[PDB]
Amino acid sequence: NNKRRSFYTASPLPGV
Amino acid sequence: DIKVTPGTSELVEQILALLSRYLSSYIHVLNKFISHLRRVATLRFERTTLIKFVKKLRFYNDSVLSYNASEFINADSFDKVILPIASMFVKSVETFDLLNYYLTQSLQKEILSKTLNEDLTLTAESILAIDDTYNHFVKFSQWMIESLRIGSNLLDLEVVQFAIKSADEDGDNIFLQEILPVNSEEEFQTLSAAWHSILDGKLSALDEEFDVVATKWHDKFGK
Amino acid sequence: DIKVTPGTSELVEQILALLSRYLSSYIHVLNKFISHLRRVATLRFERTTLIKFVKKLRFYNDSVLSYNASEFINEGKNELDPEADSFDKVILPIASMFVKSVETFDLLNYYLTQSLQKEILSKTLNEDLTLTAESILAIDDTYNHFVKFSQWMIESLRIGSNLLDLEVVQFAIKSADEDGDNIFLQEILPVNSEEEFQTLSAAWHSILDGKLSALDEEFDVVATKWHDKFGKLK
Amino acid sequence: DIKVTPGTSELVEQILALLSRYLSSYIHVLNKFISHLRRVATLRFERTTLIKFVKKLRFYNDSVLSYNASEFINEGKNELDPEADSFDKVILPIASMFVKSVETFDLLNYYLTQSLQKEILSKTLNEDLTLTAESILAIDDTYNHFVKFSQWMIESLRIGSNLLDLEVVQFAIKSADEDETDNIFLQEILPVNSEEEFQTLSAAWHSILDGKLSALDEEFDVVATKWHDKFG
Amino acid sequence: DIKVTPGTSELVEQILALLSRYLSSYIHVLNKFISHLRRVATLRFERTTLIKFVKKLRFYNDSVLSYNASEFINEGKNELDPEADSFDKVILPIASMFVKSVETFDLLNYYLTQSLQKEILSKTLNEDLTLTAESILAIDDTYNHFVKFSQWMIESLRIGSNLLDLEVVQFAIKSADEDGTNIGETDNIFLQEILPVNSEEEFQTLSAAWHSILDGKLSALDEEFDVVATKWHDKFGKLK
Amino acid sequence: RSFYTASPLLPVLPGVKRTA
Amino acid sequence: NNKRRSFYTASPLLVLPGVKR
Amino acid sequence: NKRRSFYTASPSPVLPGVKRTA
RNA sequence: GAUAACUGAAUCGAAAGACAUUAUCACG
RNA sequence: GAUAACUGAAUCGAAAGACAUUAUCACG
Ligand SMILES: [Mg+2]
Ligand SMILES: [Mg+2]
Ligand SMILES: [Mg+2]
Ligand SMILES: [Mg+2]
Repeated sequence: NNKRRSFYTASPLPGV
Repeated sequence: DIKVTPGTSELVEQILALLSRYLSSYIHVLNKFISHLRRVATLRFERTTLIKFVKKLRFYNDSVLSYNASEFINADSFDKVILPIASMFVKSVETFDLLNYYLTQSLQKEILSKTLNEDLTLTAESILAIDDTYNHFVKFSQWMIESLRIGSNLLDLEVVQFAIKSADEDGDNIFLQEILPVNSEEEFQTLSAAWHSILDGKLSALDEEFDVVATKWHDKFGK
Repeated sequence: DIKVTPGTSELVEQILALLSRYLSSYIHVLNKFISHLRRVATLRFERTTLIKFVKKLRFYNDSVLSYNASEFINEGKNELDPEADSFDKVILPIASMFVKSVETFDLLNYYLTQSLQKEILSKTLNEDLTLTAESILAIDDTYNHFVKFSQWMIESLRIGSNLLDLEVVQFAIKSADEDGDNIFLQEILPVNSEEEFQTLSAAWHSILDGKLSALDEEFDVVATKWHDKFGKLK
Repeated sequence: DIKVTPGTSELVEQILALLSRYLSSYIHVLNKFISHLRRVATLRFERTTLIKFVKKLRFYNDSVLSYNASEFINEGKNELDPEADSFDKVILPIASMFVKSVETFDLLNYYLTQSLQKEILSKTLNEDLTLTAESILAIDDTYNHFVKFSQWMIESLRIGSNLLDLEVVQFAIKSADEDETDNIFLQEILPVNSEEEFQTLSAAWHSILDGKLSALDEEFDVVATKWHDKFG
Repeated sequence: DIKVTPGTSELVEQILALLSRYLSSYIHVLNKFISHLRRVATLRFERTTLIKFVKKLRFYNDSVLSYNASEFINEGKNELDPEADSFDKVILPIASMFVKSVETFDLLNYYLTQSLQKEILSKTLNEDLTLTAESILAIDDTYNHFVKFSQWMIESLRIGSNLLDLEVVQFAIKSADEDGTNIGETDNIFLQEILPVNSEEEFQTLSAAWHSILDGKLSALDEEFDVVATKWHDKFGKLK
Repeated sequence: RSFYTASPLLPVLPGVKRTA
Repeated sequence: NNKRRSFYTASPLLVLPGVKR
Repeated sequence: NKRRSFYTASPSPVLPGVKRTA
C-alpha cells in the first residue's frame, strides 16, 4: 500500500 | 557512433558541478544540525550516524571537485565519456535515498519520540524540497543513461525500477515517463543545459529551505 | 589494449556471483533481525531504517542476478577484431557496481555494528539482540577484503579515477601522509594480460569465498543467539 | 498545666486539612505531569520515580483524611480530671505528621524543581516540559512557611526534641553559627501559655498558609495549562 | 497503664542505636558511590539527587546520635509517682522516628535499586556501577524487617493511628482484602498479627530478640555493601 | 513489577503470630 | 558556598505569628 | 583513532596482485 | 572547547602524594 | 486507550497452528 511507497519518498521535462 | 568535441570537457565539468552543489547543500545543513545535536544527550548515537553519512557525502564532493575531466577525455566515444559521470550520479543518488529516509522519516519520528521538541525537526517544506530535488536528480540521471542507451541492470536506480514494477502490478508519474533517445552530442548538450537550469532551480529552493531550518535551529538553540 | 576472449563472459559472471553471495548473507540475517525487532516497541523506527537498507541490498542483488554479462560483451571472434571490446571497457561497470555496493555496506555496517548496537543496549538494557563480537569481526574482515579486491580490479587495469575512489582507501592514504601493516596502503601491481587477471581473480575468488563462509557461520551463530535469548518462549 | 477542651477536636481537624490541601495540590499537578511524561520515551524512568513519590504523598493524604481526631482525644469527665489529655500530648502526633511530610516534600522538591529540571533540558532541550520559574518560587515559598508553621507548633508548646528537628531549620542555625535576622528559620518562636492563644495564632497561620496554597494552585494551573496546550 | 523504670532509658538508647547503624550503613556506601559518580559526566544530576538523599539520612543519624533519652524520660521516685511517664508516651516518639526513617528508606530504595539501576544501564551501557543482585536482596530484607519491627513496637503497645501507618503495611493489607490472602496463616511478613504486650519486662525481652535479628540483617547488609564497593573499585575506580 | 520492593520473593518473629 | 544552600531551596529569597525577629 | 572508528568497528596472507611490503 | 563542585570524607595512588593550578569527553 | 504493518519470508509454535478477527504496553 502507501507503506511500500513510504520507503521511496516522504511526500504526496527535457528529453522526456 | 556519437563522437567527442573539444567542448565535451566543459559539458562534463558543468554536470559534475551540479552534483557538487547538491552534495554541498546537504553537507552545510548537516554540519549545523550535528553541532546542535551535541547538546541533546538522548540523540548521541543518531548524531554519530549522521556524521557517518555526512563524511560519505563530503568524500563524494572532494572526489567530484578534484576530478579533472580533460585528463579522461580524447578519439573517444561520447558514450564512454558520459558513462562514468552517470555512474557517479547513480552512486550518489542511491546514497541520498538512504540518507533522506533516515533524515526525513526515521530520525524525525525518533526525535519527536525522544524529545517531543519540534524545534529539532525539519520543516515540512524542507522535506518537500528534499524529495523534489531527489526526484529530479533521479530523472536527470535516468535521462543521461537511457538517452545514450548506456544503461544496464547495474545502473538501474532502485526508485525507478520500483515505480515500473508497481505500474505492471497496478496496470502522472515522473519515473514512468519515456526517455527519448538522442542522436547527436549537440542535442545532448542542448537538453543537458535545459536540465541544468531546472536542477539549479531546485537546488536554490533547497538552499532556501535549508536556510529556514538552520535559522530556526539558531534562534531556538543558538550559540 | 588488452582484449576480450570467449571465456571473458564467465569471468564476469563469477565475479558478480561473489557480490551476490555477499549481499545475500546480509539480506538473510537482516530479514531475521527485522522480524525479531517487530516485537520490540522501542526499536520500531530503527527497524524501519534497517528495512530501508535491506531493500537497497535486495535491489542490488536482483540487479546483479538479472545481469546477463554476454549481452554487454562484444567478444573475440578469434583474436584480430578492432571492433571487439577492450577488457577495460568490460570490467569497468563491474568494478563500478562493486564500488557502489561497498560504499553502501560501509554506511550499513556503521549503523548496524556501532550506532544501533549502542542504541539497543541503551533502550533495552540487555544483550539479547546485540550482535556477537565475532560477527562484527567477520563483517569488518569481509568488508576490508571486498574493498581491497575492488581496488585490485580497478588499479590493476589502470581504470581508476577520482570518481571510483573508495572513501576508506583515500582515508587510509591521507592518514599515512599526515602520520609519518595496513591492507589499504599496499600497492596494486599492474596486470598485462587477461590470462593474468583471470588467474589472480580466481585466487581472490577463493579468498573471498573463505571470508563469506566465516561470515555465514557467524550470522548463523547470532541468529541462534537471537532465538535463544529473545525469540523463544518464557 | 495546658489542657484539652471540647473545641480541641476541630482545631486538630482544621490543621490537618491544610496538610491535606498541600498534599493534594502536589498530587493533582503530578498526576498531570506523569501523564504527559508517558509520551516522552527518554523520561521513562524519571516518570517512575515521580510515581513513587506521588504514591507516598497520596498515602499521607488518605492517612490524614481518614484520621478521626476525636478518637484520639480524651476530653474527659468534662473539664475536671487528671485523666483528661494534655494539649501537648494531642498536638505532638499532629506536629510529627507535619515533620514527616515536610521532609518528604524537601526530598521531592529537590528532585522535581532542580535535578529533574536539569535532566529534562539535558535529554530533551524542550522547555515545554519544565516548570515555570514562578511555580518554583511558589513551591519554595509554601515549603518555607509550612516548615515555619511546623516549628511554631513544636517550639510554642515546648514539645521539640532532636528527633522532631527539621533538616532545613538546623541547617540554617548551623550556617549562622559558622557565619535581628531577615532569615525566616532563625527567628525565635514565642512560647504560648493557653490553648485559647494557640487557637488564635493557629487560625492566623491557617489564613497565611491558605494564601500560599492558593498562589501555589494558581501557578500549578498555569504550568498545567502550558502542558495541555503544548502537548495534550 | 504500663510504667517507666530506671532501665527504660537504656532500652530506648539501644533501639536508637540500631536505627543509627541502619542509617550509617547507607551513608557509608552512598558516600563511596557518590565519589565514583563524580567521574561519570552523564550521571551528574542523578548524583545530586543521591547527595540530597544522603544528606537527609546523615541528618537523621546526627539527630539520633545526639538524642539524650534520659532528658525526655521522667523516671519514678521509689516506684509509684503520679507524675512519672507512661511507657507509651516514651516509646511513641521513638517509633515515630522509625516511621519517618523507614518511609525515607522506601523512597530511596526505589530510586537507588530500581529507577537509577535502569538509568545507569541506559546511559553507560555497562554493569560496572550497578548494584549486585545480592545487595538488592539484603536492602529489601533489611527494610522489610525494620518495617516489621516498627509495626511491632507500635501495635504491641496499641499506640498506632492513621498517621503512624506505614505505606507498605497498609498496601499489603489492602492487597489481601481484595485478593483473599488474609485468610489463614499467611506467609507474608506484613500481614502477620502483632501480639499485644502487657509489661515493660515483656517489651524489653522481645525488643532484645528483635535487636539480635536486626543486627544480623545489618551485618549481612554491611557485607554486601563491602562486596559492591569492591566491585565498584575493580570495575570502575581503578584505571590501567 | 513493584513500588514496594525490588525483591518480589521474600523462621519465627518475636511478638508475631504466623496468622493474618 | 551556594551549592550547600541549593539542597535546601531553589531560590534567591531568604509579620509572622508567634515570631519575634 | 576517534576519526578511524567511522571506517571499521575493529581495534597476514598474500593477497593476489598486491606487493607485500608497500 | 565542552562537562563535572554535599565540610562530603569519600575517591584515585604500593608509596610519596593527587583532588577546578584537577578530571573526563570530542567527525570537534 | 496508546503503539506495532518491507510481497518481507522471515518470526513464534513439539504439534495443531499463529501472524491487525493479532501482539505489546499501562501508578494496586
Ligand atoms: Mg540509532
Ligand atoms: Mg533511528
Ligand atoms: Mg535525575
Ligand atoms: Mg533516574
